Amino acid sequence: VFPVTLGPLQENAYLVETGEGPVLIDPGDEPEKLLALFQTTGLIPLAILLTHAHFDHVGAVAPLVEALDLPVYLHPLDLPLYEGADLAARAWGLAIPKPPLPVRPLEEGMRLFGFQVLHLPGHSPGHVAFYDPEGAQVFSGDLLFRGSVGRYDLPGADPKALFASLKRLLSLPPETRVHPGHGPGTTLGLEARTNPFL
Ligand SMILES: [Fe+3]
Ligand SMILES: [Fe+3]
Repeated sequence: VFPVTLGPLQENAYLVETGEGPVLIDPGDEPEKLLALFQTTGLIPLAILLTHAHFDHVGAVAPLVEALDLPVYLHPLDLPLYEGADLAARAWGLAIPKPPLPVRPLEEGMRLFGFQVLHLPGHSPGHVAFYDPEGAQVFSGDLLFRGSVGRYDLPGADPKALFASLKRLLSLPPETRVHPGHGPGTTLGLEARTNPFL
């Protein structure tokens, strides 16, 4: 697990090692920091996985793809966002290289790279979580934070959605390690009793 923090908004990209080996979750920005991270790691990612298509999570995809021809997995419901992520970036006074097409569709119940894909909308229409039971953990993007939860006013978000989606998450192993797209890690158990959103 190569937690690594990219981009002006400090998002949390992850290199994970599975049975089928290395994958990269949410290459947010700073390819070089990412490309150079591989220089040393030795582990090159067999595929880029996206929890959602928000610009702060997909800003490095273009570069990485044009350098290692990795396929890009994303839930189809986020395509529209994904395709418009670069303009979204400019709403923050920032800028990303428009994410490349095509992409391979993610899907509820789908198994890949040891992970078990859960569709958990709310923060966005195509937001998913990557559950690693062999890892005892979960890469849940902007869904769950240490003491907070994903925004629900960004275009495409929905509180009621985010809420049913969270309740789902919070019914897995309390001891499950949360790997969020921003800030310190945590656990479903910890958040259950501490988070002001629960
Ligand atoms: Fe987000
Ligand atoms: Fe984010």
